[PDB]
Amino acid sequence: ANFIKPYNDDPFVGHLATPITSSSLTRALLKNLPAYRFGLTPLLRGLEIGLAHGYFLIGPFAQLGPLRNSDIGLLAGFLSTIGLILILTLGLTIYGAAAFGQEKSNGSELQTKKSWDQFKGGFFVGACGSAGFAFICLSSIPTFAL
Amino acid sequence: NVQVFVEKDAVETSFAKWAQPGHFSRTLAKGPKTTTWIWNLHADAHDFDSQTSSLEEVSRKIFSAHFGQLAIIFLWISGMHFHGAYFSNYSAWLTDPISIKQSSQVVWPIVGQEILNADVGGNFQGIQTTSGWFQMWRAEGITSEVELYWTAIGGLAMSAIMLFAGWFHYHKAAPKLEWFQNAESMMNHHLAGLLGLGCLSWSGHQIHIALPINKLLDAGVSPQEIPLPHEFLINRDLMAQLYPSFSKGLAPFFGGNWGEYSDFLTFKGGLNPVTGGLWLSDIAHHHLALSVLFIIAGHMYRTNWGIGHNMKEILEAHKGPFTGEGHKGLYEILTTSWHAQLAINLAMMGSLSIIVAHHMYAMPPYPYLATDYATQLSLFTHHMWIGGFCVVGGAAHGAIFMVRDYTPANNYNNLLDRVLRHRDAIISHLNWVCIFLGCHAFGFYIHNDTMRALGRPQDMFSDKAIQLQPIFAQWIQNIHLLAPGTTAPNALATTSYAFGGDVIEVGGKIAMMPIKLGTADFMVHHIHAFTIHVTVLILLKGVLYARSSKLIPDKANLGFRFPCDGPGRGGTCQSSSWDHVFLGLFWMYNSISVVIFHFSWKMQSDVWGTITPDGAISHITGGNFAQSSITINGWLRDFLWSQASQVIQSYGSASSAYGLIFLGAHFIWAFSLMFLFSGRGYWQELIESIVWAHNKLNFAPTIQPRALSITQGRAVGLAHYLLGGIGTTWAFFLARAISIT
Amino acid sequence: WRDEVVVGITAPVGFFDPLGLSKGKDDATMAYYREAELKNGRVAMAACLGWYLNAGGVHPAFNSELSNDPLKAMVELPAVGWLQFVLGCGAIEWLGQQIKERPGYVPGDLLGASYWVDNSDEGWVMYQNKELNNGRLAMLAIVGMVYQDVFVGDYGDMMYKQLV
Amino acid sequence: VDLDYGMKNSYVPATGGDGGQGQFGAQSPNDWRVAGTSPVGETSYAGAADGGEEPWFAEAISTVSLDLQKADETLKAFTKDAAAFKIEEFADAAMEELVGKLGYSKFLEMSTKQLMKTWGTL
Amino acid sequence: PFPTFGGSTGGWLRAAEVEEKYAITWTSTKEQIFEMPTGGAAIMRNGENLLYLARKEQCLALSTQLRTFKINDYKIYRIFPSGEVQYLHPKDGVFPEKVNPGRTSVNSRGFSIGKNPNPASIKFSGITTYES
Amino acid sequence: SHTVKIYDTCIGCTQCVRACPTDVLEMVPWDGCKSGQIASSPRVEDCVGCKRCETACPTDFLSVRVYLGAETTRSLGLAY
Ligand code: CLA
Ligand code: CLA
Ligand code: CLA
Ligand code: CLA
Ligand code: CLA
Ligand SMILES: CCCCCCCCCCCCCCCC(=O)OC[C@H](COP(=O)(O)OC[C@@H](O)CO)OC(=O)CCCCCCCCCCCCCCC
Ligand code: KC1
Ligand code: KC1
Ligand SMILES: CC1=C(C/C=C(\C)CCC[C@H](C)CCC[C@H](C)CCCC(C)C)C(=O)c2ccccc2C1=O
Ligand code: SF4
Repeated sequence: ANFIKPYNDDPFVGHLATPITSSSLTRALLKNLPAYRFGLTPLLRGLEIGLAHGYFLIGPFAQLGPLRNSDIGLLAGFLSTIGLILILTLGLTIYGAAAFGQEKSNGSELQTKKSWDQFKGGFFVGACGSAGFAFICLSSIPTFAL
Repeated sequence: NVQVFVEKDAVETSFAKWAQPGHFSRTLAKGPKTTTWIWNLHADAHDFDSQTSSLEEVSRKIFSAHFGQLAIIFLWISGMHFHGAYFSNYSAWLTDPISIKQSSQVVWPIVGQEILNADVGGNFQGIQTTSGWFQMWRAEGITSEVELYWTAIGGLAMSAIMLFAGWFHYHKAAPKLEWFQNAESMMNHHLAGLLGLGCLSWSGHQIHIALPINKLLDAGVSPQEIPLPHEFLINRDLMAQLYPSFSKGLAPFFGGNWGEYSDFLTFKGGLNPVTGGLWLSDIAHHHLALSVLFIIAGHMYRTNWGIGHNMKEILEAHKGPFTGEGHKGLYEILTTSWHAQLAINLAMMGSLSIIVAHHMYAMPPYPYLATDYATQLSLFTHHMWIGGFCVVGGAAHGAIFMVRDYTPANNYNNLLDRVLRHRDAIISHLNWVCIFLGCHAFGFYIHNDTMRALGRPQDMFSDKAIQLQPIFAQWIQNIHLLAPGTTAPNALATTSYAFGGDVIEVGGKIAMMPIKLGTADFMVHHIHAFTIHVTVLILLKGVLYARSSKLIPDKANLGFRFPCDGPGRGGTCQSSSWDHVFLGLFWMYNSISVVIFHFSWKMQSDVWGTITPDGAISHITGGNFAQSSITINGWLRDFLWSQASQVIQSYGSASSAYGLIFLGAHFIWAFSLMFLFSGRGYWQELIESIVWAHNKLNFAPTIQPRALSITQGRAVGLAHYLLGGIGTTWAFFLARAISIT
Repeated sequence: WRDEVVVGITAPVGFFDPLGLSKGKDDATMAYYREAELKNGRVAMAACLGWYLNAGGVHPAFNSELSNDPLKAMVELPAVGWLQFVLGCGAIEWLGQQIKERPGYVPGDLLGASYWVDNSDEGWVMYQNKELNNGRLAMLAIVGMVYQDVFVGDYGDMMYKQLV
Repeated sequence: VDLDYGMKNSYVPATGGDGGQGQFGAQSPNDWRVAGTSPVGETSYAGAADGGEEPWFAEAISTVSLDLQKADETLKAFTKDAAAFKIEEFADAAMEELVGKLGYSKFLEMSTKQLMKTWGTL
Repeated sequence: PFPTFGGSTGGWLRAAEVEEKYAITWTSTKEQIFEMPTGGAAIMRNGENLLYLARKEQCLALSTQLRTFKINDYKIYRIFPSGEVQYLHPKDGVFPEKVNPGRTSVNSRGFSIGKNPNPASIKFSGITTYES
Repeated sequence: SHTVKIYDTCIGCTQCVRACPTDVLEMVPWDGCKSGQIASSPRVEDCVGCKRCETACPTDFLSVRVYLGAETTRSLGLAY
């Protein structure tokens, strides 16, 4: 009858509960993503996120980069992916420095300097390893023929 | 109860107020103290709802002003017919439409300007005109200048009648507001009467007059031997010679055997091979079927006889679980606000003009129009511009509605209320869509320019490289090409050859041929999508943030049109919805400019040209669109620089007016930037020094000179910008197309 | 469960369980039955639409090379496409199980419409009934169409083409 | 409840081109630069609301409210000097007569002679 | 005591939680529709109404609109994240446009605007001409 | 915060106070003019700098002057 209502039953907050923001699908997905999932160490959040991203990042470089038509095109795509991961890791590092300062963190929450450093390291490892795994997978594509 | 309510002798007829400039405005009525007054007088002249708080009076003023506009339009049409009757080579063009250039304007010999009277053929000198008058007149069956003279006389009579009707319905018999609020009856009459009877009567003219005259004219009969139009009415044997089913008469119509009329009511499709235009029998069948449809549509709404629909009921019923009260309140809005109606109607009329431009190029409706490349270009471009302006105006008047006629009490939890309640989501998502479209669509071109400059053609987005094929458009093109036998089995040919098929050749020139779509077409269509989305972003932001925003919470109290709310809050210049119209106008200019450039280059490169009897096709620009239009350098070199040759080399010929107008339009466009880039504080300070010089010689106006207002500075800058840019494209197109036609 | 459920009970037949396959089933079992009825119905509706499109010749993918016969196009599709289809549905199913664990979950309600509306509302029950009945019809229709394509050889319309 | 709580911010007024902290303070004493959203079970900043099973919208949960009693009490506290001035010019018990007879807001709104008129009644 | 409002995307943001928030209360004598400054229409309740807003200017725009309803008892507060409140408007119980005894003039300069000193006369002092 | 100054040419017309969108200004008693009141700006922390007060002021030259200075959240009119 009414699929839109104010978020948190608060008419004056700038948000609405719609199927996009508040469906069971959206809630289950978002609560299960490693950026939000209960119980993960910051390092493991970073690792899972890096694993997810580095795997797909190699594709654009491998298939569309300048050396795509050479026989070392996959290797160049992997190198480009590693360079992109380094750029992103620099972004994460300076972000953490700005957002949290340089004082010793008093807690283990992700939004703290020490936890963010752990998360950034996990992201770097996950992304680089995932790019390497995708390189291996793209080295031999199965046709799936018996 | 639908009734006519009129007040008699509403307003005296007198010249007193003609002597009291600004009488309509309480503030402006006191007379001028500064030159600003003068400008204000013109700005507020037709702003009727600010001149009075009575809706009935606004309605009466609008009705009479509409009659005035109709009188002006009739005067314009009558003038065109008179120039065809006395200053044209129409008679000569009738005998040989292919080699004689249409001309309906002649200039007097003075200061050497007579060079503009081109050697257009037919023992006639004048200006080559591109509005399509000769093609339309030939399609109507007009064969003599005397018929044109009579059409012009009738146009004058109708212009006078409209003017008297406007005076009568303002000063003598002014309808009451209850009369105007008759949406149901107005729709019934305008559908069944205006559109339905108009279509039926035009089909009557086409069946009885235009069809046999054009059949004779195509068959090679001289215009001076074709029977006069009334002979076809008084001689059923004359029609039976041409269309044999006329020997049966109206017996099949009332008997129901309508198939008998298949000889003059056809479904051929394609184009007439002799003329290069649509078959007149198809057009007559089209108008007859449309007349029937409109007459049916005009019985939908209830007026006085119990049966029919109430619009408010229909609107109130359409609501769902996502939309609260849905369409409730819309009927009250559209029967109490002239601005809401004007917003809708301008949006529709502009979109319709754009549609007209497309459909008239691809399915050329008049004989010998398709191979008159100058006329085709000018008609497409003109209707594109008209449509762009009208859609922007619809947006502007939507904003005016939001500021002035929107009431919160009448719009609780309806569609309008909920749109206002998620404006932030709407505008943020549209902003993102605009960035995505702009980055990708224009980055294609930038990538291509960089790759070509670096000597890396194989890395470009192109047909010969990384391809971006518009596969959906191609799929649709194939479907339309296959339609004539299968999904439209009674159609003998395709609706338009642009979708596929043979080349239609008239006088050795190509009328229409399939327009193939590749990577360059993909890129340009996404540029069009980008520009339209940005224009919509600006205008929709102007409508949705017209009343308020996080920056200025009380914008509605500042009005529709105000320069700013001061330099505070970081600066609030151009926060008004009028300023959103101002910026949207620039973006519409950008969009339409790109659309008409795409049309011009694509048609010259891939459609228009010559065709030898053997079959060899030679296009105007040699098919360079595919590889040249994929970079900005290719547009700058192969389109602008190359095709500007005619306009810049026109001095000393009949086209020299185009070179002059090209230059003058550049000048006015650059002149606009003074207004757009500056501010009135500087100019007022300069005027102080100039007023000093006048005072130093004992004279100065009591109407103190003032720099233009902020909003007038913007308006003037934009008006000169549009005039300059559009006029430049106008001169360029006309010189180019007159050369290539 | 029979005195609690209202969705799916509709005109002609009212409550329809002649075989008595619902008597003596616990609430979890009947929730499974409703979730299965809905999932089979939704899959069958999607299958019917896809089959009709393919049979009509509107299958423009792969340069429209695949056969108009859907059961032939099933085998002409490479293995990797089916692997993607199965794994993508599997991921969706995993998320659906996560949704199913949630309290107050209504069997078959992946969207979680219970956050906004319940069966005390007439129109929502009616629209749920429309979904359910069309699902039942589409389950029968997909089985029948598969029969007609396999044993009768014809993969198109055999009911309304004979009219026109 | 302290009245200068707003003024006790970290805004250090510049020596020129700066109106400083006026009647209530130039800015909030709370540092607005806080962390973004946080995983399930964690808080982004000190007083942040626990978004429960939806921490991504945690910032849409309100931890700042104005209950009517606090409103009345801060109304009285912030206008105590204006009421003191009005009794000083009209002239403890008299103020309690006036502010209960007609109201506190009305006592602020009236005039010293008008209150001299309403004090005529008892 | 919230008015009848279905919500919008125009309401307050994280700042209301971490920097400052505003509240306006008022008394209506009937249920009447009004325009939310954040976009859309809300229904006032018979009796006391309370509304939260991101900016003081929004509260004052709403109060200006309330004046057209003949409602003059509105009060405007600022609320900090700790829960401390500041009573903002009308500051002394009397509207600022109506002169009130007990107010002291702030920021007056006892001369016409044309008597401010010359900039070159206060160079390197750190002051401006309008503050000296 | 912006600076708002009142000069002694003020005639106590109360128009700047009514124009102010953020309640920066108020009328206070004063014996310098016929109306017996002068404008005051005790709450410049809430001044956005719109200059509506200056637009409303009838004297020549202005009696209320807004000089823009150090920007804050309040002076920038930010809802975020
Ligand atoms: C903006 C439009 C645009 C596009 C689409 C391209 C595309 C390309 N450029 Mg070009 N280029 C451009 C503008 C563009 N360029 C501009 C403005 C310049 C400067 C003048 C250049 C200068 C340039 C040079 C010098 C070169 C290129 C090259 C390339 C190619 C490789 C690039 C690459 O690997 O990136 C990697 C891409 C990514 C890492 C990510 C792409 C974005 C992802 C796919 C978006 C995914 C979003 C997802 C769908 C959202 C939802 C997902 C889900 C979670 C829900 C590629 C074809 C290279 C080439 O050799 O061309 C053949 C090359 O050497 N470009
Ligand atoms: C539809 C609009 C229209 C337009 C743009 C034109 C344009 C033209 N006509 Mg055509 N014409 C038209 C309709 C039009 N006509 C109609 C309806 C008729 C039938 C009457 C004609 C019959 C006609 C003839 C017979 C001729 C033209 C000619 C011309 C050309 C020269 C005009 C000229 O300079 O006269 C002279 C211009 C003036 C004297 C300017 C006077 C302007 C007045 C004083 C200002 C009016 C302002 C305001 C209304 C008055 C306020 C003050 C007042 C109350 C005192 C020019 C291209 C001539 C031509 O083509 O030569 C080859 C020519 O011979 N026209
Ligand atoms: C400033 C406004 C403006 C100007 C100066 C022009 C100028 C021109 N128009 Mg254009 N036109 C405009 C706006 C304008 N148009 C708009 C907004 C539309 C969209 C409706 C059109 C649609 C249009 C069509 C379909 C045609 C023209 C044609 C022409 C040319 C011949 C003039 C003529 O008398 O034909 C007279 C017009 C006809 C003989 C055909 C009219 C057929 C339409 C469908 C009639 C619609 C009338 C209907 C009652 C309007 C209500 C719409 C409804 C939804 C409510 C001339 C260049 C004609 C042309 O190019 O000839 C070579 C032509 O065929 N125009
Ligand atoms: C059906 C068409 C239509 C109608 C009836 C109206 C009616 C109105 N408009 Mg709207 N509008 C329209 C279309 C329309 N408009 C379109 C298409 C646009 C987009 C451009 C707009 C954008 C718009 C804005 C931004 C505003 C209006 C406003 C108005 C109102 C005041 C009109 C006035 O006093 O101007 C008097 C008329 C003039 C001063 C003439 C101006 C001349 C123009 C600028 C240049 C003409 C160039 C000429 C053709 C070429 C000369 C070349 C030569 C010199 C070489 C009036 C209600 C105003 C308003 O406040 O509404 C309440 C307002 O601010 N309109
Ligand atoms: C050619 C000059 C020019 C350019 C480049 C722009 C660009 C833009 N305008 Mg502006 N505009 C212009 C003229 C221009 N405008 C003029 C003259 C006016 C006065 C009328 C305006 C008034 C105006 C308004 C009212 C609005 C815009 C908006 C926009 C943005 C549209 C969204 C978009 O597509 O972003 C994409 C960016 C581009 C298309 C530019 C280049 C993209 C490159 C080629 C690809 C990506 C490169 C990438 C960033 C890598 C960079 C490498 C670098 C680090 C070295 C875009 C940034 C709108 C907006 O902001 O919407 C969201 C908007 O509402 N403009
Ligand atoms: C291809 C054309 C342009 C496509 C743009 C984006 C493609 C994405 C698909 C969107 C189409 C379906 C929209 C929802 C389906 C739809 O048609 O309406 C479905 C639904 C209608 O709800 P009800 O059944 O309550 O409707 C009762 C009606 O009577 C309305 O009163 O609308 C909504 O749920 C809210 C609509 C906003 C939904 C926003 C979605 C994103 C919109 C994108 C912007 C649109 C651009 C068009 C502007 C003219
Ligand atoms: C009541 C619901 C309904 C469904 C669900 C349905 C489905 C299909 N119809 Mg049928 N159909 C009607 C109704 C329905 N049709 C009606 C009222 C008429 C009279 C106008 C009618 C006539 C024809 C003709 C002449 C053909 C036809 C076909 C298909 C085929 C391709 C679908 C597509 O792609 O559009 C799918 C199975 C074609 C065919 O069988 O090709 C081998 C074909 O040639 N239909
Ligand atoms: C994660 C992002 C993503 C990418 C980047 C991607 C890409 C491609 N998909 Mg996939 N897709 C999903 C996601 C993605 N797909 C998901 C979640 C599902 C389950 C709902 C799914 C289902 C199918 C099916 C049924 C088919 C299919 C195909 C292709 C193929 C087409 C080019 C080609 O292979 O010629 C390209 C590479 C077709 C195919 O592979 O045909 C042999 C095919 O039939 N997909
Ligand atoms: C140039 C310019 C001016 C100065 C231009 C002015 C004042 C226009 C002058 C118009 C004239 C006076 C009217 C037309 C008269 C002819 C130019 C000369 C004829 C003189 C008499 C017959 C009246 C502004 O005032 C302005 C304001 C805001 C933004 C930009 C600008 C801007 O760019
Ligand atoms: S006066 Fe001019 S510069 Fe100043 S805020 Fe207004 S529009 Fe902007």
